[PDB]
Amino acid sequence: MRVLLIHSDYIEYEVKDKALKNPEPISEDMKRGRMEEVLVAFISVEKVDEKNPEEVSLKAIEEISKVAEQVKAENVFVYPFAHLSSELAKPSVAMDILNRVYQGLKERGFNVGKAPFGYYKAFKISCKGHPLAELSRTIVPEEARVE
Amino acid sequence: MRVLLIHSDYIEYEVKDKALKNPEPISEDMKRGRMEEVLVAFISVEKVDEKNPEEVSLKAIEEISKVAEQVKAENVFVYPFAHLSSELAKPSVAMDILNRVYQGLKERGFNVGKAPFGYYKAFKISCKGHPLAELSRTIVPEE
Ligand SMILES: Nc1ncnc2c1ncn2[C@@H]1O[C@H](CO)[C@@H](NC(=O)[C@@H](N)CO)[C@H]1O
Ligand SMILES: Nc1ncnc2c1ncn2[C@@H]1O[C@H](CO)[C@@H](NC(=O)[C@@H](N)CO)[C@H]1O
Repeated sequence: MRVLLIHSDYIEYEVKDKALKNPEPISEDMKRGRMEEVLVAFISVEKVDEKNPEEVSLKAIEEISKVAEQVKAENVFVYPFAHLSSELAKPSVAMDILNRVYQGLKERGFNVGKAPFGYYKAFKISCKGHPLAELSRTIVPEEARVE
Repeated sequence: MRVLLIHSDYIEYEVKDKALKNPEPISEDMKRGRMEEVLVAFISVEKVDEKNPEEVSLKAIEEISKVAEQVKAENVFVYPFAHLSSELAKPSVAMDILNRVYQGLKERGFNVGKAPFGYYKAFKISCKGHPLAELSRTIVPEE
């Protein structure tokens, strides 16, 4: 999994065309969204992640939480972004992992937002530009799955 | 080299603290800048690129210019973005390579901008959201 962390003043998105023949169904309310004073987590689910989906999600929740604490962000935005990697995991698995992370983050008590999976989206972001406002993490499975 | 191309309505940046002890010297005018209707090329130069700087540069110039043609973008902005890779090249080489890519695009007749190298920078961007508005490319030399 590849993760690009951007501490921003805001993040806005607007769903455009479907990128997958059949993407995650959503309502009018989800077409667009906006968060402020937020740590934006652009995430690319890689093939390897298919090995131990649960392991990776936990790892990412941990890594993402740590940066949030460091930069002191109470808001985190999970953003499906399939361009941080060129070895992508299949959609079904990707959407699942992305959901766990999101869920795991709310479990940590952060205010969390997200963009819908499987669409091309327009977006506007404003990175603060501090030493810690731009970070990356590569998280891969290191254990066998048990299911 | 890891390249992330974002066709945008605009791009804005403002140089903040230094990220290197010896960053690209700049003036006040360069401290900040803005381009509109532009293909932004976020680039992280990798250690492997060090093997053949010229080669990587050429391929990047052809890939970028190609996507520039596809989205009909006349403006291109070269934006140093280390965090696209975890195996970054030596600064001196990254700098030279970025300049090669800058000049190479400039040569093709595009209006090219280039953000300063070696600093932490705040920025604002607006991605159009079209099918080809977000693309990535990995470009390494032929070993
Ligand atoms: N491995 C993966 N990691 C993260 N996201 C993935 C994915 N595979 C599919 N997607 C989702 O499908 C859209 C088109 O690939 C993806 N959309 C995007 O990456 C938008 N930024 C395009 O504008 C995303 O919603
Ligand atoms: N291999 C490399 N590829 C691209 N850029 C590189 C580099 N090595 C050094 N830099 C420059 O130094 C700043 C801190 O690493 C980098 N700054 C940045 O990546 C900003 N986006 C931080 O806000 C960049 O200017």
